[PDB]
Order: sequence, then structure tokens, then C-alpha cells
Amino acid sequence: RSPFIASDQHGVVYITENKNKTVVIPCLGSISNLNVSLCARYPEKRFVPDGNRISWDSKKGFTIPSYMISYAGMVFCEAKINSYQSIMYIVVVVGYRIYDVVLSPSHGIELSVGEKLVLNCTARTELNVGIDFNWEYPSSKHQHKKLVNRDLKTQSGSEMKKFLSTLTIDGVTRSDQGLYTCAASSGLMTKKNSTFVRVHE
Amino acid sequence: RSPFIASDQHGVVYITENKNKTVVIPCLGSISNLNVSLCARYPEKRFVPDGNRISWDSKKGFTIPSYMISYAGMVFCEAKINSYQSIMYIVVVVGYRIYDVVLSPSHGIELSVGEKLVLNCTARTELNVGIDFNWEYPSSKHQHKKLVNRDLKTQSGSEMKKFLSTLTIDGVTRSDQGLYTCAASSGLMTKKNSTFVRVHE
Amino acid sequence: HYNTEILKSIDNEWRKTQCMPREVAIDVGKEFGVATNTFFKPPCVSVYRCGGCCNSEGLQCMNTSTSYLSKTLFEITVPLSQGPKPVTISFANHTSCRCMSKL
Amino acid sequence: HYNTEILKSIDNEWRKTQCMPREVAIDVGKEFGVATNTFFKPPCVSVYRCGGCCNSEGLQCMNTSTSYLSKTLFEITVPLSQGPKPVTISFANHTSCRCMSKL
Ligand SMILES: *[C@H]1O[C@H](CO)[C@@H](O)[C@H](O)[C@H]1NC(C)=O
Ligand SMILES: *[C@H]1O[C@H](CO)[C@@H](O)[C@H](O)[C@H]1NC(C)=O
Ligand SMILES: [Hg+2]
Ligand SMILES: [Hg+2]
Repeated sequence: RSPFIASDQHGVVYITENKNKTVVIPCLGSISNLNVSLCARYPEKRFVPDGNRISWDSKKGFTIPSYMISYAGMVFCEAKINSYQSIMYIVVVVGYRIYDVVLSPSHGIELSVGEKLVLNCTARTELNVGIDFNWEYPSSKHQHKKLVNRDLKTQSGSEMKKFLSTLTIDGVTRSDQGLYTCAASSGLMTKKNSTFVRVHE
Repeated sequence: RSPFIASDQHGVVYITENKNKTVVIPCLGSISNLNVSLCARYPEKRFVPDGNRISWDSKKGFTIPSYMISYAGMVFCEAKINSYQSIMYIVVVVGYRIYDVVLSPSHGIELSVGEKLVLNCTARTELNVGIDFNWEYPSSKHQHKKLVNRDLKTQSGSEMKKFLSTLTIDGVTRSDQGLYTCAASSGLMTKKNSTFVRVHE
Repeated sequence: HYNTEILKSIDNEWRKTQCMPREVAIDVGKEFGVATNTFFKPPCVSVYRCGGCCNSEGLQCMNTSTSYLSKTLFEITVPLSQGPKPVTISFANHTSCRCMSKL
Repeated sequence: HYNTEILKSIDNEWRKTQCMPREVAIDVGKEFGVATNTFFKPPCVSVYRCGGCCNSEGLQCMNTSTSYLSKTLFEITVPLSQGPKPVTISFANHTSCRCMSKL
């Protein structure tokens, strides 16, 4: 039916951090002698090969410096003989950096049996980042545990995102005494931080 | 030209606090035998006499319980023989109540020459209220005085408006020692409050 | 007279600013208030919410009837192990508004 | 297939939610940020401001060109000694928007 041949009816494109700064849309063509452009939206923008930098190879698909399509919700290559087009590829801009993981309180947690423990883990990251938290604590034997994950607003407008995970134990016991390690995970990158919670009479 | 005869090309209507709860739009007519209705907007609402309560007298104009037109931006009466209308009357809903006028600090202001004096006057009022502040202080002889009036947000959503006036003298002197009286004025109603500012070495 | 010029514009102003349903963008992950590790593509949905101004403080713009709408969005989660998954979310759509008393 | 049904709606969603000029009501006495004793009739004005969503955080919806508009409103002051007085105020009107980098 179509010159373009690429699994699903829609594909995915990820703008990870440069270089190359160039992203590849796999618009693999059935023919070689085709004048292909890259259509991005919204708003509508058309991008035309300027060898060498922007280019379409019939074996590699379209290649564009990713800053030009980062704004976009979705892209697709368009070839015309007299107008065919590829499948829609969703643009996902993906951050990965975590600046710092900080616990609160940071140091010297002294508690007595029955007291409330409240750990605040906070991860600060670059933009286009989401985080999954994974905690590690002495009593993986479940006893009155509670975990709440929140979005705090950096803005400010700074250039960052700030995330909060909050551990809670209502009646600490001596089994719960030990190392508490909160892990923050963004894309692939992962940063850990820990404090010692001491429990005695 | 027109059956309606009423100064300017637009009139004003004030919804002050009830009773009667009824407001009068002076749609004085040239004739008696006219079927007049009250058009209010926005949105469009038409109101028709239901004697006795809603009524139009050729000598008094239109009379409506003011809750029915309180929502409105503007009103006008409309009479038809085969459609004439009156002039536009702007609807102004007007509050008057001040709940309390409180100063901060409230009591025992002790200062030494050179110190900064900061008086915070706060008026809390019902809705549809605006306030003008007028202060009274020992040194009407002008010396480094500053007055800033602000809107603080009751909401909350309560059922009120909260207003702040802030007096400031940078280098208090012994002439400035005395009674400070902040007056809050809303429509006609006016409430005053005072504190004594003491200045010594 | 020139007074008609001012009157024309001011009546028009009241009309355009009244309490009525208005097309707005809604941040999805904020209404649903999802998560630290959850992204939506698209980030928003076009839906009608009540806006405008009431002439008397003590009346605020509120909807009097609401439809609901199921829109389909691709949900992305991190760490990305998938896979944008087509999920549906049900968004409120206001069909009528009125300046109703506050309390 | 049914995938076209989902695709159709989602492209349409991106289109309706893009960074573009949008008619909004502006509280006058808040932009001008007037006073404790100053009321405006009408309370608002209809003007176009940039709204919508950017697909990448780090781009926000900002206007790239602005017209200004003089509207006439009756200003009321208290204690009412007048007299609604016809005053004019100059409001910004956005004519183009773009998702531009934050810093
Ligand atoms: C960017 O890096 C890729 C590595 O796969 C390489 O093939 C490409 O030629 C590079 N671009 C330039 C301009 O060297
Ligand atoms: C409301 O009070 C006015 C006083 O001017 C009076 O003329 C009118 O009749 C009153 N309404 C009723 C229902 O008594
Ligand atoms: Hg295109
Ligand atoms: Hg009417």
C-alpha cells in the first residue's frame, strides 16, 4: 500500500540528552529515490534535508537535530509522488539527572519505643524527569508503615523539579532500629542516601 | 421621541441593605396605560409586574425586590406598543458593614528615639465593601512618614473582605509620642481604633 | 453622541465576560493528581469549565449541570520499562453556569 | 481499526490544547492592582492571553507579540461622594504565542 514500512499503528521517539543532539525517526522506506520531509506538530512545522545535518536515508529513516522537534507532541515523515505519510511517532522528551537526594532529619535520629518516626526523602532533578522511590529499612517485617509520595513546586520557575517521599512508623520498636536508605530513580540514573535511626529506652 | 423620560445617557442604581429589599428604577413614563417590564443583564432576564410586589407606576418608575437584579451588570425598563426602552442604569451593589478594626501591635508600644515604628491597621468587612483609611497621629508635622494600603485575601472564601493599612516612621522622635488613631470608612459607616505609642530614652 | 460609543463597548464587555462555560486546557496529571513517576501524552485535554465574572462579590461562577467525558491518553511511567499504554480518564465538562451565592 | 479512533481523538487533543492566544476574563482592579476603596464596573474585560500546554517542561507558553487595547470602564470609589466616572485603561492583548525555553 505505502512506501513507508515501519509493530503498532503508532511509534515512539525519545529525546535523550545530547550529543549527537540528533534523533532518528525510523521512517524506513521501500524505495530510495524519494524526497521525504519530517512533519512535526503542534504547531505545524516541516523539516527538509540540508545534507549534511538533516537527512533521510532509505535504510536508517529520518535524522534531525532533536532540538527542532523537542517542542512537538508528535512527528511523522511525509513522502509525496502525487501525499503519502508514515505512522505517527509520539515525541517523549526524557530527562535523567538527579541533583541531590536529601533526608530529613539528616543526622542523629534518636528515638524511644512508641515514638513516631517520620523520614522525609527529597530528590531534586532536572526538567522532564519523573522519579520512583524505593526504600530500605531494618524491619521489612511489616509493622505500621506508611509511604506517601508528593510533588513540591520548585517554581520559583528555577530550572528544576523537586520530589518528596515520606516514611512513617507510628510506634517504633527496637526491631526498627537500623539503617534507612531511600533510593531515587529517574530513567536509568539512581542516587541513594541513608541515615541511622536509633531506638532505645 | 420616547415614552420614557428620566440627566446623563446612563443612570445609576444602588442595592443597599434591605429592607425594603425592593429597589426602585426611576423609569418615569410619559403615559400611564403602558405595560412595562424590567430587562436585566447579563444573562438576560425579564421581569413582569405581579401586583402586589413587582410593579411599575408611571410616577415612581419600576419597583423590584433587589435580589432579582443584584446579579446584574445593568438594567433598563422596556415598554412596547409595537419596542421602546429606557436608559441603561448601572447596577452597583453596595455593602457598608465593618466587623472590626484591629491595630498591630495592639497594646503597650514602647520605643526609643531612632527606632522604627510600624503600625498595622486591619479592617474586616462584609462583601461588596471598599474602605478608605484616615489616620490621626501626634506629629502631623511631616517627618519620614509612609502609608501603604493593601488587600489581603479572606478566602478562605469565608463571607468577608480583609483590608490592611500600614503606617511607618523610620526614625521616631519624642514629638511622635502620643495617640495613633486609624479610621476605616466603608460607604457611610466608620469604625475607629487607637493605641498609645511611647517614645523615650 | 460619543456616549453611545462608550455604552456600546461596555455592554459588549459585560456580555463577553459573563459567567459561562469556557474551553480551557486541563493539566491531566494534576486533576487526577497522579504521581512522581507518571507522565501523560498529551499533557492536557480540552474541556469546558465555568469562567467569567459576577458583578456582586458573594456570587461566584459555578456550574449548574455537568457532563463527564472519557478521553484516551497514553500514560508513560518511569523508570520506563514499557511502553506508552493507552489509558482512559473521565473528565468533567460543564454545560451551564450561574453566579450563585457563596454561603 | 479501532486504533484510528484513538489516534484521531489524541491528535485533535494536542491541537485544541496547543500554546495559542485564548480569550480570557481579566479582573481589572487586579492587573491595575488598584485599591481598597476602588471598584470597577464592569469588574472585567475580555482580552486574549496565551494559554495551552507545552510538551516539554522547560518550555512554557509565552506571547511573542502583543497589542495593547484601551477599554473604557466606569470607576467607582468609596466613600461614594461621586459618581461613576468613565475612565480608560490600557490592556495587553497577545497576538502570537510560542513554547519558549524557560532559562
Ligand atoms: C553522530 O554519531 C553517530 C554515531 O552513531 C555517527 O554515525 C554520526 O556520523 C555522528 N554525526 C557526526 C556529524 O559525526
Ligand atoms: C416598603 O417601604 C416603603 C417606604 O417608602 C413603602 O412605601 C412600601 O409600601 C413598603 N412596602 C410594603 C409592602 O409595605
Ligand atoms: Hg506537514
Ligand atoms: Hg429584555
